[PDB]
This record gives sequence, structure tokens and C-alpha cells, in this order.
Amino acid sequence: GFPTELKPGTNQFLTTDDGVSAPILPNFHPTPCIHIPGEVRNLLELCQVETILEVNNVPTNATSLMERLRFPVSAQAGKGELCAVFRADPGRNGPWQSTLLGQLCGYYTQWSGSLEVTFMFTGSFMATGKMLIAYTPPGGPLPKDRATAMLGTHVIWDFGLQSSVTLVIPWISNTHYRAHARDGVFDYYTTGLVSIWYQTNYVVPIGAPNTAYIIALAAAQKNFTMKLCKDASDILQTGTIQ
Amino acid sequence: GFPTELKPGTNQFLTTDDGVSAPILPNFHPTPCIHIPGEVRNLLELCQVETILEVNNVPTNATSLMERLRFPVSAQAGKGELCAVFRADPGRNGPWQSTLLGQLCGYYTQWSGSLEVTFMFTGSFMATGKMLIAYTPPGGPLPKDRATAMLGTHVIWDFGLQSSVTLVIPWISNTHYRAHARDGVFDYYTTGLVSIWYQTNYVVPIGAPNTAYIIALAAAQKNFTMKLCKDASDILQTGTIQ
Amino acid sequence: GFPTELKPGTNQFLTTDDGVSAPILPNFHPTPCIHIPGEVRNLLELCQV
Amino acid sequence: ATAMLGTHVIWDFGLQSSVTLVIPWISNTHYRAHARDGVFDYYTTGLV
Amino acid sequence: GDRVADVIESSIGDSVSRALTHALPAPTGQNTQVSSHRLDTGKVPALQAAEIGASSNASDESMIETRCVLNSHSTAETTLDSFFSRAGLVGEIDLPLEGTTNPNGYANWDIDITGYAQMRRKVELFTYMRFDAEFTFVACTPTGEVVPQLLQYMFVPPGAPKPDSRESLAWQTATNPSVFVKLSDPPAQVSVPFMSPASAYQWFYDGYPTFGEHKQEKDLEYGACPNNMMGTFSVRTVGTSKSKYPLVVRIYMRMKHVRAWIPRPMRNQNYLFKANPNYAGNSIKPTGASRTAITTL
Amino acid sequence: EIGASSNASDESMIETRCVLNSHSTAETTLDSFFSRAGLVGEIDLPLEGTTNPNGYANWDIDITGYAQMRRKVELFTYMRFDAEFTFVACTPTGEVVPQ
Amino acid sequence: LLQYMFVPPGAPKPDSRESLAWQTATNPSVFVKLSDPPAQVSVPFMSPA
Amino acid sequence: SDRVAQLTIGNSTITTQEAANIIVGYGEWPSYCSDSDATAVDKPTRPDVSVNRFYTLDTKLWEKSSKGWYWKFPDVLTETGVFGQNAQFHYLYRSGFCIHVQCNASKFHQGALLVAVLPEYVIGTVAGGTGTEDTHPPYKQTQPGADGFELQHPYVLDAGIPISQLTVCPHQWINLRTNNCATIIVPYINALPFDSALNHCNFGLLVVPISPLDYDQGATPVIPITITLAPMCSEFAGLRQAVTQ
Amino acid sequence: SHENSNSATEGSTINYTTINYYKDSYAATAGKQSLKQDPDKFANPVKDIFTEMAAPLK
Amino acid sequence: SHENSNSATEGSTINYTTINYYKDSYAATAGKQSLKQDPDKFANPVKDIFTEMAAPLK
Ligand SMILES: CCO/N=C/c1ccc(OCC[C@@H](C)CCN2CCN(c3ccnc(N)c3)C2=O)cc1
Ligand SMILES: CCO/N=C/c1ccc(OCC[C@@H](C)CCN2CCN(c3ccnc(N)c3)C2=O)cc1
Ligand code: NA
Ligand code: NA
Ligand code: NA
Ligand code: NA
Repeated sequence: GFPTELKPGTNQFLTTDDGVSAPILPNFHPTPCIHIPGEVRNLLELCQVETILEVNNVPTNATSLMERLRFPVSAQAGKGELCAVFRADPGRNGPWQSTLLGQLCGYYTQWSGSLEVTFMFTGSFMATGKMLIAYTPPGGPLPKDRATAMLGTHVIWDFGLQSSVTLVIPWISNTHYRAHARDGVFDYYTTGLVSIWYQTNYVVPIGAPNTAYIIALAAAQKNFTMKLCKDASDILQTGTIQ
Repeated sequence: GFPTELKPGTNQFLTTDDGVSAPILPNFHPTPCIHIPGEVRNLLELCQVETILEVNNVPTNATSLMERLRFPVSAQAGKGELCAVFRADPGRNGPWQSTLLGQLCGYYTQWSGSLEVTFMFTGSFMATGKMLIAYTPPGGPLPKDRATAMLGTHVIWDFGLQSSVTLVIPWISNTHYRAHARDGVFDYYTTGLVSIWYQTNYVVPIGAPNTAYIIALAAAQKNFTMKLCKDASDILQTGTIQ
Repeated sequence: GFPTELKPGTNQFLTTDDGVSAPILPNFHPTPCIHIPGEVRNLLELCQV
Repeated sequence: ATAMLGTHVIWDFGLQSSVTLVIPWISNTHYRAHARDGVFDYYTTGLV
Repeated sequence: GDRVADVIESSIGDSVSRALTHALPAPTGQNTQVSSHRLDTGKVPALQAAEIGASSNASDESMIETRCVLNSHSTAETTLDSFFSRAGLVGEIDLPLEGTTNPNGYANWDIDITGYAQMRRKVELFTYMRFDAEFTFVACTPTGEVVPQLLQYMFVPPGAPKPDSRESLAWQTATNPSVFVKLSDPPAQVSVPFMSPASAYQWFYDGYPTFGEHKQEKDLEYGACPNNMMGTFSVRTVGTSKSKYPLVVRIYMRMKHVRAWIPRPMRNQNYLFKANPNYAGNSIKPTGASRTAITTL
Repeated sequence: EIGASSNASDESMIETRCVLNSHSTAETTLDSFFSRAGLVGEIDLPLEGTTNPNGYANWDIDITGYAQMRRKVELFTYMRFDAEFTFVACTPTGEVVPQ
Repeated sequence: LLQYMFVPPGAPKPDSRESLAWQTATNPSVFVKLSDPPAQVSVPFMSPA
Repeated sequence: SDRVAQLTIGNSTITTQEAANIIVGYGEWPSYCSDSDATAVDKPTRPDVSVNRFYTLDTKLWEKSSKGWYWKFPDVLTETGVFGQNAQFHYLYRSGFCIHVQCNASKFHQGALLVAVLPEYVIGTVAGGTGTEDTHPPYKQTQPGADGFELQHPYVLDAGIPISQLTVCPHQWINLRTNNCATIIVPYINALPFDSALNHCNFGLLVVPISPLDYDQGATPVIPITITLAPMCSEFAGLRQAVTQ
Repeated sequence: SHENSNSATEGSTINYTTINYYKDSYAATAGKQSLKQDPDKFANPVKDIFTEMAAPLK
Repeated sequence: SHENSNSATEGSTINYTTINYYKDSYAATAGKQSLKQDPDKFANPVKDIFTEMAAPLK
């Protein structure tokens, strides 16, 4: 026979090896493929679709789970009070886990790109108000007041016919990619904080509710990509699935 | 030697693997092939040949086996009475097992195509009559009367010089191919039912038999094909064949 | 299969052997390389310092 | 649910104060005589 | 022939499904363009109307002053094949000596990959999937020891006779495809084509397989699609007498040449059964982590 | 009676639509059907025995002792073919021994 | 028979010989026998830097 | 001029003066099955105007405590008008749909409904609570007909999946301060060219309040949500007697 | 490959596409066969062929 | 290679670059897929497309 020599790696089964294997059914032809709507080609396609961000991730009893999908605003005392805060880290435990972006993110070790959160006001038509939504890049501690938060990237939102506003969390990182951030040394990769403040006040006339909610929708910008495929942190099974 | 590396699959013997094996008799030449009539090239060729469909698959004692090859018709009372019924499923237990189509069908997991059953009347020349042969697509239960069966695909057969008539069971399926149907969830693939009714009546003059038989011949249409080669449900041996 | 014959050396792991090994992460792309001062190409460069 | 099976319009109140329901000509004859109770109901146009 | 106008001018029969969108090449992440201060009336990129159902069209360039960034980060690792063509465990078959399960030296496994959560949660991201697959079989004792035992794997498509014993006539395997291999040999490995009667496999079928009254006793058939049932995988020790060793066969699957349609929400409750999405009602947990207040990290 | 099969087609028995059928006929060729290895012989070489206890055996080449394979080939009267033979050997427990 | 598995930052680290993490549906794993030659693979430059 | 709209099909016309554009699911319009995708050979029947029209099937009341509802297609119509008759007399059916969910209030009411379409919406059960019992949903829950069915656990859509990600499916929101309706056009979605309108429900329509309805005492408290829908490009084949299930 | 012509199908009305590494062609793979068919040889071996539309016996 | 066209992606809107040693194409490697994307199909399936600068509801 022809002279060969076996090298290391021989006989091993590497789960990600892309090779050729003998076909079990020779001359077999599959059922033709008809047209089916909604074909997806790249997971990145799904990452640009906004899903609900559970900013209000506090209630935990079955009957109150739906309350996590929205947070409130109501008439205040004009002292630029804080409405809500959350970390911008998409692949970290917290609000982002509720989004499809966050979940897909779990199957990748590193990510890179700008994010966007669109806030939709669902109060009555007669309700008005101006909010200041801020993004604080790494290094900046949770803003103690509106004056401090205002020093970073922000948007001033005015309620009106357009029910929603978009806060872009631009990619501001020291590295080209960030790994998933968590407490400890990996906080090196944190994206930062997002805080919502009352710019003026939630105002309403006689006859309209004094409290209304805001729904947050999040997704990735078009410069977002992910690399280094990995298994998600969760395994949804306790014993054997029968 | 030349650097190689063994991959999984090494040393395995896959019965359907199409490979090259050393030849035991070098420089051997076979006896030339003379011309022989009846060469077959594709099993589909045989599937278009009609073989007898045992519609009357009820008698089971040795001496009555031949009676399964034919069913009867005779003078009735003009109330559009039922003559016979059977499932159209070709690869299912029942009448089709008697046909060569049904048997070949057993060596394949999936099939697709229209079928045809040609009925030949073998009564005396003086016998006349009109029958209604119906095909009921999936979902329709066994027709309670001729009026119900008439709502599906059918042929009205008139006895005469042409002894036979053909009922085409057109391919009407939701899927491109059907797997063999059987009781249970696989009934999803049933083809439907075929029922034979008296349209008028079997009429005959003084002197001719009051009962005659019909022979059913079945085969596949030219759009019929099969895929996913498998072993037949039967194994015709009990112990070792000596 | 195609006729082969294993020669001595088969299965050995020579630490300086320059061969090909299956890649663990298919279709993976590394972080691009930005410019960094002081690239060295040959140890001889350092020997002249 | 039954009325919905015939010709209809779904009207939404708003800036445009009005909506138009067209009662299209759907008759067996080219012309209808005045309808009334009795055999002349043959010419009725229908209900709204 | 046709003559009345409404017939000549109708669209009845148009098979060309009009598409509002088309794909574009996107081998890298989008770049960032220089942007400057804008102080306009009429132009308002930051304001949206989420009610419409579309996602925000606002970009970095319009919300803050940006620099130019030439982004060459690849989008290659997020393709369907990149994501799915990684072999995972989908089946386990035990062939013990002393036992309650398969003590007779053979076993029949219904081909259903939904018994393992890692793999299952990935595929259930899509409703329909069409793909070929590479199957690898790893066998050893329950200690992971390699023993000199010969095995036979046989694929029994729907309708073929399932072996009922280590000596079944069905093992003659004259048409079914079989693989003969030793535990001492590397893991056996073969390629499997897309075998469904449908154009795609579907991980969800909101319907019943048959017609009729769907009474209580038959409700286990809700969601059963035969188009997804490819058959049985049978394994036996090759002999007329019991094997000397207890064995285990782990089954790995690596999809390749993948196409998928209709993305959907990803499972957020533990899986309980292969055949359905049932979840434990007394343990409905939030999709992710929680905190004490909305104003505190 | 003529001995031919019906020439009637779907098109002439019911009103049909157009269907472009691209279902392959490739898997029903003779090689597709027969080129799948099946068991056709078994030879025992026991130690203690009545059959071949002397360490050797002669098997007349005749593949009709197994029904699965036999029923397939007997569908035809004459057949001309080459063949690939594979021999699987082990102990009666399926154990592999250095023999 | 052994199993080697690469667990990138963020993926669940097995906590036992029977951990669900060994299903290795996305992480790259290598299955090999001590009787086989030494396993060998190629690793890319994976840093975010 | 995007807030106003008129939908006319068959002998039915819908108007709205507070719309939020129209969604065309997965970016494609309904169409008839092509000759190469088709497999069944009988010539289909395409009734046109008598079946592709708007049917107003049901009205639900939105209350401060409502959990949400769902309907199944084509189940909601299998017993209505000429469409239902064709669905019953034929084995094979295929069509698209134009869905128009209506809900209006006043400029002093508030609340937001998520209106979405989820293909192959398989329903699950709570498994006896403990999860040790393999219970299954009854026929009236999987195919509720025109009355629809109320979600028991909207957070997981009664199927172990997060409603927070339902927006990955064709949707619109009815946010009272903005619009009074949702309009979604859906093409035929299946792995086969035709299927049984009886045994298979291609998709489900979900209407779920995400931001609870609220208003002050004195404002009209009865706030209906009405479901109107039209089949598009309906095709039927495999004729025989009528069957209801 | 300049080998021997010792295959069972040398001189067949159907050409094959095979692989082989030996001087004897019967050692070759099964390859792919030609997709020609002739149902009439069995389904319609009549001397005087009769049309579909007509009455088979006239 | 003159093989069979039995891959799951035969007739796809994305061409692949694969390796294979068998007559059946589904036995081939996964290769590389085409990098085309269409986010709009999911993120913006609106009938009447609205610009960025404008007010989405006018
Ligand atoms: C010696 C011969 O070696 N033979 C090896 C061999 C390997 C694999 C094999 O067939 C593999 C079939 C898989 C590719 C797809 C399995 N699928 C499809 C979708 N599905 C679903 C869908 C919905 N609900 C549930 N529960 C399950 C599912 O489980 C046949 C033979
Ligand atoms: C080291 C050397 O390794 N050598 C291996 C080896 C393998 C096979 C071999 O010859 C194989 C012969 C088979 C291809 C055909 C057997 N045939 C023909 C038809 N026939 C019939 C016909 C009518 N009735 C009965 N009963 C039987 C039948 O049984 C010779 C040598
Ligand atoms: Na291989
Ligand atoms: Na060989
Ligand atoms: Na190597
Ligand atoms: Na069905």
C-alpha cells in the first residue's frame, strides 16, 4: 500500500470537527423544499428585534410576574427625583435576561456593539412630562442626583403623540470586544449604568390616572456582533426528561 | 510515510456503504452476457403492472382461498345498496397486500402518487347494470349511504362490451409523501376509502345466473415513486431453512 | 478503501513536529490586530542591543 | 354575528364626523317597483 | 375562454408571493460615520412609535456626536451552521447485565432528540428546521472502560420490523442500514439525510394527527406530528448468548446544511416531558434574576 | 382481458391542476434495492461439539438459507451481478479474541 | 475513555462527573481513549484584546 | 395619513381614524400555492369574494384585572359563513389572513395591549402543579373556537415561554393614548402547501394587556376588544362530504 | 485507469459512474445507474396498441 | 465530483463551499455559509416604511 504515518489526534472525536461521514441511505433524495415565510439566516437578525426588558425585575410570586414587564411614573415634587436604574451589561444577570438579545448573548463568550432601549409611555393622552434618561460609561458610580447623571450620555424625553423615545447606549469600550460581565475581575467588561430621572414632572388634569407605566424594549444596533460560541449558563432540566 | 490522522467511523462496517474491496480473482473475465427477454431496470416498472386486489379478503380456510380473488354482485331491491368497501392505503394491512404493488411498497418507508383500480365484470353477456365506485379523501368517515359517497371522487360504471372500468385514486395528500399508514397516529397518512354501490341494479333475463363476480386489478399511476429503502414487515421463515 | 501502509513513527508525538491539527472553534475570527510599537521579528535583533 | 355576514361598514368615530354606507344595487330584476306588504315584497331592497 | 371583465382583471391565482424585504451581504458589523451637532425642527430620530410593531430606526450617529470607526468584526460565527453544527448529546442507551430495563442484550430507542435540555433549547428557538446530520456513537461500560465487545446498530424506519430479541430475524438487516463496530474501535459515525415527508421538521405542531372526536383518553396525541417521527434505532450485542459486559451507548448529533424558519420565544421554565411543553405550575420562575428595588443595583 | 394495464390517467378521470413533480425515481433502481449487505451465511467453529469440533468448516456457497435476502432476489428469475462479501467473526457472546 | 471540554468564561463549569454540562451542545469537547495516541487540536487567538 | 385607514375586501369595509400603520408578517403577502410547491393533483376551488371577506367573530371585555386571551386559526372560522362550509367539505385548505383587533376608549383612559401572531402555538399544562403528572390540554383549550380562551399564566404564555419575547413575532400594540386598533396581515405558514383546516391550527392570535387598563371613577368602564378577520387567497381541495372534526 | 473489463455490467444499456483502485473493474463501487424505464414491456405488451380515448375492443 | 443532489440545502439562496468523498451530497461537510442578512423581515415588517428623521405617526 501507499506509505502513511498516523499523527496525534488520530481516533479522537472532537464535537466541533467538520468532517465527512459515510451516508446511510445511498441515492436517497429528500422531500423538496417548498417556500416557507420567515427564514432566518443569521442570529444577528434576531438581535435587532426589540423584546421587553424587565427593568422592574423585583416581584417574584406567580401572580405578580406580569408586573415585571413595566415600571411606573407618577406626579412628584419637582426635585428631579430618580425613577429607575439598571446596568447596561446585556449578558449579565439582571433585566436583560428577559430579552431575546440577552438570551442569544448567552451562547457567546464575547460581544461588541451599540445597544438601544426604546421606552414607550402608556399613560393617558392627557398626561404630559419630560424625563432625562442617562447612560454612564464605565468608572462612573451610580449617579447620586440628576445633576451628576446629566454629565454622561443622555436623552431628554418629552411625552407627546410619539409615545416612544430611544436611548442609544453607544459602544464605548477600551477593548474591541467585551466578555460577559459579572462581579469580580470580570467587571472589567461592564458596559455601565442607565438611570431614569424626572426632568420636570408627570403632569395630568383632573380626571386622569395619577400613575401610569412605561414599557422598555431593547435590541442591538447594526454594528453588533458576537464571537466564541459557548453553552448558555442555564440548563433547563432537573432530572431526566421523560 | 505521508502524514494521516484517523477519524471516527474508522473500522466500522456500514452495510450500505458503497466502497471498493480487493478483487479475489485477478484478470478474471465473466461469461459474456447474451440477450435475455424481460430485463427490468427500475422497480417502478413493476408497480405499473396490475395484479389482483383481494377486496374479498374474508375466507381463510385452504379450500376457499381462491374466493378472495373475486367479489359478488347480484339482483337487489333498488335502494342503492352497498356492494363493498376497502381502504385505499396501499402499504397497509388489508386487500392491497395481495398485489405486487403492495408487496414492493413494503420495501420502502414513503410513497407518493396516484393509484388506479380496474374492475372487470365477469357475469354473462346478457347481464347489465350500473355501479357507482367512490373514493373518499381523508377525513371522510365510511359513507353511510350512496348519497354521501357520491359527494367525493367517483366513477359511474355501465356494464357493456367493455368489461372493465378504471377508478383513479388521485393523489390528494397534505404532504408530498406518505409513510405507511396504520392504526394510531400514523393514520395521519391514510389515503382514504373506496366504496362500491349499486347505481341502478344488476339486471338479467330468464336463463342467466343471478350472481356474477367482479375481479379487481390494481397498480400505480405514472407519477408514483417511493423513497427511504427499508426491510419488509414480513420474514418468511420460522426456524433455520435447511 | 484506498490502499495504505503504516510506517514507523506512526502515533508518536514529536514536540517539534510542525503539523496540522483540527480546529476547535469553526468559523471563529480573532480580534483584529491594531498597531503596537516595538514588534520584534528575530532574536538576533535583540542580540545587537 | 349574523348581520356581519352581509354587506357592511365598520365605523370609527373621529375627526371625520361621518361615514357612508352604500346600499349597492343587488336585485334579480333590472328595475324594482315600489315594495309593500304582500306579493310586491318581491321588490324589497332589504334591511339595514 | 374568458370574457366578463371581473375575471380578466382578477388576481386569483397569483403564485408570486410579493416580498417587502430582501437580504443583503453583511460579512462585518456596520461602520460608524462621523456625525456633528444638529439643532433642527421637524427632524426627530429619537422619537418612535413602538405601537407600529417595528424596532427603532435610531442610530448612534443621530443620537450623539460620533467619530469614524471602520468595523471589521465578523458576523460569520452567528450563522445557523456555526451555531448548530456542534455535536451534542441527544440519546443514551443502556444494555446492563442484571437489570429491569434491557437485560436481554438489545434495545430500541425511538429517535427523538428532545430528552436533553441543552440541545433542545437551541432547536426550539425555531419552529421549522430542515437539515442533514452527522451521528456519532460512543460506547463503553458504565465506568468508561473499553471492552472487546462487538455491537450492531440498525436503523428501523417506520414500518420495518423492530427486533424483539438479541436473536431476532430482523437483524439479518437485508435492506435496513446497519453498522457493525467494536467498543475498541473509535466511535462509529455516519451521515443522515433530511428524511421527513414534509419540507421541514417542526418542533411544534398545534394540532392533532387524526380526525374524529378528541376525547380525554386521546389527548396525549395533541401535538403529535408523524412527520417528525423518523423511526427506531436498535442496538444489540452480536451473539446468541448474553454479553459478558454491561454497556452504555451515548448518541451525539451534529446538524449540518441547516435552514430554519419562524423564530420564537426561548424556553424559560424547566422541561418535563419530551412530547410537550408542560411546565411545573407551582414553580413558575421569572426568566432571570431579581433584585429588591427598581432604584437599586 | 387483453392483458394490458389501464391507460387511464388522472387528467382524464377528474379535473386536475398542474403539478410539477420533481420526486426522484433513483432509489428504486436495481442497485439501490440490492446493494445493501445482508446476512447469507453463518459458520460455527465450537470447541466442544457435534458440528465442526475439529477447528475447520466447509460451507457450500448458497445464499438461500436466510429469508430476508432470499425473498428479495427471488423477485427475479435471472440475475447477473458482482458482489462484495464481508466476514464478521467473534465468539458466541460477541467477544473479540486474539485468534 | 475520557472527555475533555473547553468551558469559555460564562459557560457552566461541571461540578461533577455526571454534570448536565457534559452534554456539551455548544462547547467544544474531545472524546478519546488513553489507548489512542495523544489527542491534539488547534486553538485560535481568542483574546478580546 | 398613516393614522387613518380603510380596509375593503369582499363586501366588507373597515375604517379607523387612529391606526398605527399595518404589519405584513415576515415581510410577505399572502399568495396562492404555485404549481411546483403543490403536490395534490385535483384542481382547487378558489371561492374568492364569498370567503375572503371580514368576519367579526367576538368581543371581550377589558378589565383592570384581565390576564389575556388567544384564538386559533383557522379554528375561529371553521363554523362561520361560506368559508366554514368549504373548510368542512374539503380535506385541504390554505389561506392567509388580515387581522384587525379593535379597542377604543377616551383620552382619559390608559393601557396597552400586545397583539401578536404566534405560528404553531402549542399549549401546555401545569402538570398537576408539582410537574410529576403528565396531564394534557383538553380539545376545548387547544381549539377554543370563536370564543377564544383566557390565559391562565400569561407570563409564560401557558407554554413555558416568555411573553417578554413575543415581539419576535408579527405584532402591534394598542396603546390607548395612541391608537385604537391593530392590523396584521399574515401569509400561509406551514411546512406543507395545504393542510386540514380542522386538525391543524397554523397560528394563534394573542391579545394580552401588558400595561393594565386604568381610568377614574365616572369614565365609561366597559371597554370592549373586538376581533375582526378576513381570509386572503383561500384555496380548498380534496372534496367529499362535510365533516366538523 | 487502464484496467480489465470484468464487471457484470460491461456492455449494458445503462452507463455507470464508479470509483475503483484495482486493475479489475468488478472491484469498483456500485456508483449511480441510468434512470431509464420501460413499463410497457410488462404493462402493455400488446401487438396492436390501443389508444386511451377509444374503446379497447372495437 | 458528479454526485447526487441530496443535501438539505440543494436550491438555497446561500451557496456553500464543501468537501465530500461520497456519491451522496448530504455526506458533505458543513462548509461555509453565505453572509447575507435580512433583519427587516423581523425588525421592520411595515407596509408603508417610515423614515428615521420623521415622526413615525403623522
Ligand atoms: C446504522 C444506521 O445508523 N443510523 C443512524 C441514524 C441516526 C439518526 C436518524 O434519524 C435522525 C433524526 C433526527 C435528525 C431528527 C429527529 N427529530 C426531527 C424533529 N423531531 C422532533 C420534532 C418534534 N417533537 C419531537 N419530540 C421531536 C425530532 O426528534 C436515523 C438513523
Ligand atoms: C478468500 C476468498 O474469499 N472468497 C469469498 C467468496 C464469496 C462468495 C463466493 O461466491 C459467491 C456466489 C454468490 C455471489 C452467488 C450465490 N448463488 C448464485 C445463485 N444461487 C442460487 C441459485 C439457485 N438456487 C440456490 N440455492 C442458489 C446462489 O446461491 C466465492 C468466494
Ligand atoms: Na467520519
Ligand atoms: Na473494502
Ligand atoms: Na494533529
Ligand atoms: Na393535519
